[PDB]
Amino acid sequence: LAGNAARDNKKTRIIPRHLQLAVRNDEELNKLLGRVTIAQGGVLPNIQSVLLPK
Amino acid sequence: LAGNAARDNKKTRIIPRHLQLAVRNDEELNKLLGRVTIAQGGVLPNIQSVLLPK
Amino acid sequence: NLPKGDWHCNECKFKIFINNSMATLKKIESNFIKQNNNVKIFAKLLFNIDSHNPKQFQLPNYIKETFPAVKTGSRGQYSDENDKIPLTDRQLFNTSY
Amino acid sequence: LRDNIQGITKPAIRRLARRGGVKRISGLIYEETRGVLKVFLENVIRDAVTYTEHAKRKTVTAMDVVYALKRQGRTLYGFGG
Amino acid sequence: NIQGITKPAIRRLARRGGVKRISGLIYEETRGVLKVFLENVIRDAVTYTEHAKRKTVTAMDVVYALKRQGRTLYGFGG
Amino acid sequence: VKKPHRYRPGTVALREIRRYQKSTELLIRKLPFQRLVREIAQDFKTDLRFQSSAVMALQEASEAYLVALFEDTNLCAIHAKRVTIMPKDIQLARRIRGERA
Amino acid sequence: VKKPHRYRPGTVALREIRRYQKSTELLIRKLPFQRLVREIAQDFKTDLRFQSSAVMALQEASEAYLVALFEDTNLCAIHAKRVTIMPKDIQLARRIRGERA
DNA sequence: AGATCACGCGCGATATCAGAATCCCGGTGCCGAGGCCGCTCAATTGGTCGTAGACAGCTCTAGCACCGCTTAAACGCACGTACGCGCTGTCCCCCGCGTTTTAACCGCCAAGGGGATTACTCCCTAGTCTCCTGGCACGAGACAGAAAAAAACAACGAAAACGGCCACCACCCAGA
DNA sequence: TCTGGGTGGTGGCCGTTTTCGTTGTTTTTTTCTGTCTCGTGCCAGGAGACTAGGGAGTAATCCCCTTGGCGGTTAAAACGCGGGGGACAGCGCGTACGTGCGTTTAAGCGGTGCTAGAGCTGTCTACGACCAATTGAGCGGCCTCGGCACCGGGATTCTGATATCGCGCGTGATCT
Repeated sequence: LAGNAARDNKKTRIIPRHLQLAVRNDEELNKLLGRVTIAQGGVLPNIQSVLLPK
Repeated sequence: LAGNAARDNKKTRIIPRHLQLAVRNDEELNKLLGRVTIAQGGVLPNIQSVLLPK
Repeated sequence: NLPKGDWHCNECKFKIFINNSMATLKKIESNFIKQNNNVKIFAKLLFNIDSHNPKQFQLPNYIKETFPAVKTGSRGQYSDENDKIPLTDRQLFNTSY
Repeated sequence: LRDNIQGITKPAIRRLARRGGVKRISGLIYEETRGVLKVFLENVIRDAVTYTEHAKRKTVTAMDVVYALKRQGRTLYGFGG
Repeated sequence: NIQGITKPAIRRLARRGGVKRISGLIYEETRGVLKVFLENVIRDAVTYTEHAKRKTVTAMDVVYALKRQGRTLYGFGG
Repeated sequence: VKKPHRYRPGTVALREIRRYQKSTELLIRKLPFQRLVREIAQDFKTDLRFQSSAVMALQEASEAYLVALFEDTNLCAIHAKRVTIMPKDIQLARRIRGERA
Repeated sequence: VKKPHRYRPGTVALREIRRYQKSTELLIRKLPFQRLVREIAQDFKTDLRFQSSAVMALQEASEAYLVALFEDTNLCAIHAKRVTIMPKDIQLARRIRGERA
């Protein structure tokens, strides 16, 4: 999954961001690493609907 | 604390309710057993203020 | 032998035939009444049939009430005092040997 | 066994809410609570049956349930362990 | 020193959290919450370093302290 | 010409809150919960037996979890300037707890 | 005549949300946070030294915790039909999480 | 016309007339707890040997500290707009009470699956000596990616045009 | 012929669409640098081969307790009616964050110095595992009894309405 994310980012080397994307996007891995914080991982881009402009 | 609670109920014997009251009415003990369920313990009687009549 | 294609109910046919505005509906219905002067006494009754979908006939309650014994059924099975109260599934399918 | 989740009647959920300090309960709350309870029981009984199978037993013992709850982070006192 | 957690920094943390509008008082509340969290984590870390008879707090002490509280951290030799 | 003694809505609810926070007996009926437990377990292994103590432990754990969930739900409902708990309140409580994704 | 291009309030907020959810760098300046960590530690033990990696780990954990807390706070505010997060939102999020009593 | 007094209406508080639910007081039977007895297994006493940990010396890595520039970021200030919050009204959803029905609960009986234990035996795992090759540390080299500058493009905000709705005027039809 | 109603055309206002320029961001080509990946060498952990012991597999027995079922009682769940209080949609205000520009602060980076303590090594001792003997503390079981659960009767809030009484406001009458 991390290499998939790296390809989507046009990068040939996996960085912590790609690991975070792979873990959080996948439901089962995210459930496994539920109480884990990945250094330099950031978060998934997610904005609540009501906050978007009309 | 359980014996104090039992005395408050005019009861000679400590029952699970008294243990629950003792644990939950004590800040440190309740923090120690924060993720513990005491069978037959019940809950601490409290009602939110807004729900009371005026 | 369905007509197939697309079929409209009387109500939607009237909706598209009237455009939902009141002035055109007036220009149509007043003309209908005028052309039906021989039976003007029944004019609007005749007019309003076209805009109604078919409906099964059922006696209005002001005639059934005259007879307390009678009573409608689940889907219009018109029952009397002589009809036994239906049994439940508990009384038939669950009764033991 | 079929349609036993409805065995958690509306008044039972009302009592549970009252013990939780709830004064007014919406009508839709009962089905949501039944769903939540089903999820919780599925999560617990899964681990309980896993423990039972590992012990090569056909009977789910209270200690299996206690171990499952402790695993999930809901330690339960009063049934051994 | 706790005021070193500036208003713009809390704004950035809220934004990364998906927050669009932030009340005026949120900054002091966030400073208090961060202070409590750091107090817990650093207390556990210093306990670990004392038990090891060290005057230096190593990243491993912090990682163990976080793991204690159910906040496992990856990327520092866990 | 007399009117019965109807308590104003919300009075008997408060009386019930006091009564059920004072007591400790299980609030879910035992047989329906046992049947539910067996039905749920039937999907993980067939011909399973349950110690009565096992079913009782499951019932205690479930009731405690539901009571805590309803406490959190009531907190969210009050947070929204409401008095009635609604399914959105339960969903928010579970989402913040970390249970629901 | 002349008029500045002021973006409607709430637009730059969305741009910043997008910018900061797309990046990974730490959002608190290193040196002030390091000073804060040292001050908090000096309460527990005097003349303490910190590995640079230790302070970095503390910062990463703290920032992740605060970001998750703000996510829950935003959810709580939206639950209240609001758009602004207010201290009561943080308090409810922490209370439901089980952090604050 | 203004002020004072009396009467009527409206609102608040207390009482009350009740009746409803809870708590309390007493008697009673119970079964759950506390206690005594006997048996045995696990803890204590005594001794050994071996290695784990304590302690001293040395090394050098990393932490601390200091300085000085530069410049990104914080701080501050102001305008305003849009979001929070209060008030209000409406509708219906939910609480409350009451018959009516359902099935939970208790208790009692019958059956046996499977938990629990015991005894036998062996096959698996610990342990140890000798062998070696996989994994680690160190060095190196080069290309993936950071950066950066410039262009392209892709989201944000004003006046004209088109379309829709409302108002007014003109024309046609119907009624007086 | 005049007035009213309805239709058609024209004009005005509002909403939507587009239409445009402006920042902000993304994409693209060039540069260059430092970390990823590969190689070399040594060593220490894994492998191989072998012995010993006991943990666990397996069979047999048994005795609990889990399942099933059945009937009686009645407590609880259901369904319904009714009403009111709460959700929520709307409106209006006001003010408090947001956006942006200017000024100020100090974070950050690069550089050099110093030494504190973390790590490693060698040595030694004493603490703990291991073993054997034994006896006494803890556990199972049984009995007695009394703390508390049950049930009935009584006291006590107490919740909601109405009404009475008191106080306040408004209207009417009388006096100045």
